[PDB]
Amino acid sequence: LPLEPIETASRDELTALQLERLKWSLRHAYDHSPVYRRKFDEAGVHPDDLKTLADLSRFPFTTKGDLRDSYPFGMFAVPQDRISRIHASSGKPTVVGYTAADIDTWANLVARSIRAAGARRGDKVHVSYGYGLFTGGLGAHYGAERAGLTVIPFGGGQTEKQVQLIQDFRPDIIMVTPSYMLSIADEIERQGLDPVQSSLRIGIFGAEPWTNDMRVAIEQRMGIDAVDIYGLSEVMGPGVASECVETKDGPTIWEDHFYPEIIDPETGEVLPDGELGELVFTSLTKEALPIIRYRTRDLTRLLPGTARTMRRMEKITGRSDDMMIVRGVNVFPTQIEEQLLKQRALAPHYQIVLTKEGPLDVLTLNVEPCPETAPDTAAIQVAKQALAYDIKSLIGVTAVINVLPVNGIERSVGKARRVVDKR
Amino acid sequence: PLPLEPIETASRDELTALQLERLKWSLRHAYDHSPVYRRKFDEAGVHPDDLKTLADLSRFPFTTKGDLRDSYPFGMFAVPQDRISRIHASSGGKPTVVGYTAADIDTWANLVARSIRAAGARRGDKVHVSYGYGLFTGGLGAHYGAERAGLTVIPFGGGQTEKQVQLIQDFRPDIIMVTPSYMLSIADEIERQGLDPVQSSLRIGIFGAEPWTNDMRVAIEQRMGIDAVDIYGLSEVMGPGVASECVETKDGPTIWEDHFYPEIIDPETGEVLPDGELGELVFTSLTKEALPIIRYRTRDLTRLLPGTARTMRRMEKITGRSDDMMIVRGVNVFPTQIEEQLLKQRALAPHYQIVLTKEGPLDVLTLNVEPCPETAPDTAAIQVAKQALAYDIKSLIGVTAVINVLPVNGIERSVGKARRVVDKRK
Ligand SMILES: Nc1ncnc2c1ncn2[C@@H]1O[C@H](COP(=O)(O)OC(=O)Cc2ccccc2)[C@@H](O)[C@H]1O
Ligand SMILES: Nc1ncnc2c1ncn2[C@@H]1O[C@H](COP(=O)(O)OC(=O)Cc2ccccc2)[C@@H](O)[C@H]1O
Ligand SMILES: O=C(O)Cc1ccccc1
Ligand SMILES: [Mg+2]
Ligand SMILES: [Mg+2]
Ligand SMILES: [Mg+2]
Ligand SMILES: [Mg+2]
Repeated sequence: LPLEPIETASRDELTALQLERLKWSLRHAYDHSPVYRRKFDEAGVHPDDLKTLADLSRFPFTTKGDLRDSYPFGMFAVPQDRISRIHASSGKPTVVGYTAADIDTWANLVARSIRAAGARRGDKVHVSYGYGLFTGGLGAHYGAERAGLTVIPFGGGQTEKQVQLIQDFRPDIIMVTPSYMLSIADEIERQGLDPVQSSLRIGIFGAEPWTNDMRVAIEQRMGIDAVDIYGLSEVMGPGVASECVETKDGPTIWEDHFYPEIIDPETGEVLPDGELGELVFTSLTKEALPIIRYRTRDLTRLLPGTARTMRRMEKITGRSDDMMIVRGVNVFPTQIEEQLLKQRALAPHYQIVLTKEGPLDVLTLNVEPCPETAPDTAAIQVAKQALAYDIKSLIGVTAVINVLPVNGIERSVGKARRVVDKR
Repeated sequence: PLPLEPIETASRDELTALQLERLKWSLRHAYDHSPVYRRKFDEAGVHPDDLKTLADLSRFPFTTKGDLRDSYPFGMFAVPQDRISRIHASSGGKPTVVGYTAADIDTWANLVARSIRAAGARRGDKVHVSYGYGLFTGGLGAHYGAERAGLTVIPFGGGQTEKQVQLIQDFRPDIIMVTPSYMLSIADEIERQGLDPVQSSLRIGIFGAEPWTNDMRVAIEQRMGIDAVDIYGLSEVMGPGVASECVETKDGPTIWEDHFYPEIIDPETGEVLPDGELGELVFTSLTKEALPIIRYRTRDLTRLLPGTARTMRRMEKITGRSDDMMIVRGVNVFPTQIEEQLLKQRALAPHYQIVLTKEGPLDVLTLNVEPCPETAPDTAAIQVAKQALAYDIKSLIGVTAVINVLPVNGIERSVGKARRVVDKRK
């Protein structure tokens, strides 16, 4: 229940903290990571050139290629014997590491994120994020444990068994991807139960893009508060930022630990708060793998603090990676998702399939009926036309709507694979 | 190196005293706070107060898996739900559910750390954890222990074997923590892609979760150029790290009896046996809060042996357990008995599975095996192998076995516990 002092501090208290910590972090990286010594020298800046927070623009960016070029351990700023934990993003994987203090800090931040989501003394947390080299499972695990809660460490897959245990154990909180949540909801219904009636009070969903419409759908279907938790393995894992449940106004960034920037992704210039651009993070307390101006490839804007003094990120729907170019039109999967979720006759499952027929791109949107609407041809043909129209007019691409049998699309077990490009 | 805890080689006299005080506490905690032990002790006519010495333990009733099953999901917990930090559960009736306070979790991490040190771990070691992460106790058990020991934890878990071998190459782990059956598949994949297993960074393997012969041990040790040690546990008592082998002696898991007090009973009468005599191994938790367990019958068969590298006693490597013991034409046989004969054949792989059928009055035991890749095309070598193997099984175990040589990779590979026996009779 109880907040940390730092969570209610003046913008000036925070600002002083960030400066002290950024000074430390830049110096630590320059002194102890051979990659940052080189990158800084080769960019012509010294850690001493930071006198204020604005000075951060002087320092070079880090990107995934920096890690890939120093695989496996080349970027670590402590000796291998102080590395307590390795994690790896399967997409050679990109490898990250943590001292025992880093693991402690990560636990504290995920515990903070779980409090922010409205957790209470006595709550059980059903963890469905993948356990392994992925950051999700073990991040949520240690965070729920640190928060003093009852942890049920299920991980991914075995969906019928997960539903069995949600009934039997009665967890209050589930920590799982939005796309897997929808499959879990399905299976509940299949087992002839009312998901609304489950014990779950709270979902903490993340690891992939999910629209606010997707949130409201899940909240309706499940009878829960559904909050948005963000981060990426290079920066720490889950718990870089997380939504306050009392405001649900985008994830609040824990910028006592992670200093955010928004840049023009073409030029590299820093933009004032409010402006759309690429999200960039600098770690302020990380030991094993300090990261300096890491380019997330996520597009969003910074916004003033509400439920906290710290700022929020606008929800992420667009990341550069999985943008599609179709007949010379730019489209994110979430743009398609928003149109799909307008059709109450269709499932919230889909895959986009990209093919070439002649010179012209074809976008095919694979979808399903709801089980109860499957036989209702009128309902489905309305959905199919409307969806087709909405994509044309709101997105500007012509989509072939392909209505499969129920269970025809392959269900996510973690991060959903929205797009199969075979062009 | 890594340092002993003082308790590990402190006098037996000191050990006995602290086991007594802890056992008096454990019995009282269970009786006062667990609805199940309140009922059990009352219905046996015993009170915690009745324990004056360690020998009085035989006065108290047994616990079995049935007791946990009947109290699913939480009926056996001895603290309020809000003090349960962790739930674990079986994957294979309904699952049996166990629980832990934060202190239980701490002690578990310390015990697995102790086991990892006993395996010869060094400052700077990386630990590759291939035990399954989730409701199973293995992965998160090993994980927390290796973390607590101050080592570099690589939390892979099970499956993705080709990627696991990639990262043993890339990361150069020093210790691997995995089931012996899966280890074998990992080594196969090393050879396949196409490296010299003996040339790995791996120095130590800490293998458990399932029965495996000392023959298997020497096989893996020779193949991988490692030390292989035996780590034991069961989720009802704690998880991995109830007992673990010292690398300097490799003489059976040393039981951590400062935390888990072992007995050996005659499984038929429940009579307590003297140390050295074979029987069923029974545990009583000494410091557990959430799920105190009193005289838990493990169904594992073994004997207690005097401590060597530690003050604490050892179990003999587990000779057998009731769960996958076969009765074949009147003869009781454990899968490991078959494993021991299989491992004599160098032309055959170390993978196997037993399938039982009926033909008229006869139990038919078919032992599915594979050739080595190298010897696969050597039909004469395979024939000599089938023949010697079938003979060894008849002459040494007294059973008639059909040896069924499958193609390479024809037996489905374990990523955790191998399913040794497929019983298709009725
Ligand atoms: N809440 C979110 N909204 C949108 N995208 C997200 C969100 N959270 C993660 N992503 C995307 O996935 C990346 C990183 O994937 P990566 O595997 O490195 O890290 C883990 O997904 C860490 C995580 C696990 C569980 C919950 C939250 C976060 C990030 O840069 C975003 O593009
Ligand atoms: N070293 C071993 N030798 C023989 N059998 C073992 C060994 N270790 C576990 N077993 C068997 O498997 C059970 C329990 O399975 P359960 O799932 O409850 O717990 C985990 O197997 C705990 C474990 C995980 C990882 C390593 C070691 C131990 C026990 O009663 C034995 O019959
Ligand atoms: O490998 C990844 O980065 C993606 C992932 C998501 C969920 C579970 C495991 C892996
Ligand atoms: Mg409800
Ligand atoms: Mg719909
Ligand atoms: Mg070697
Ligand atoms: Mg052989």
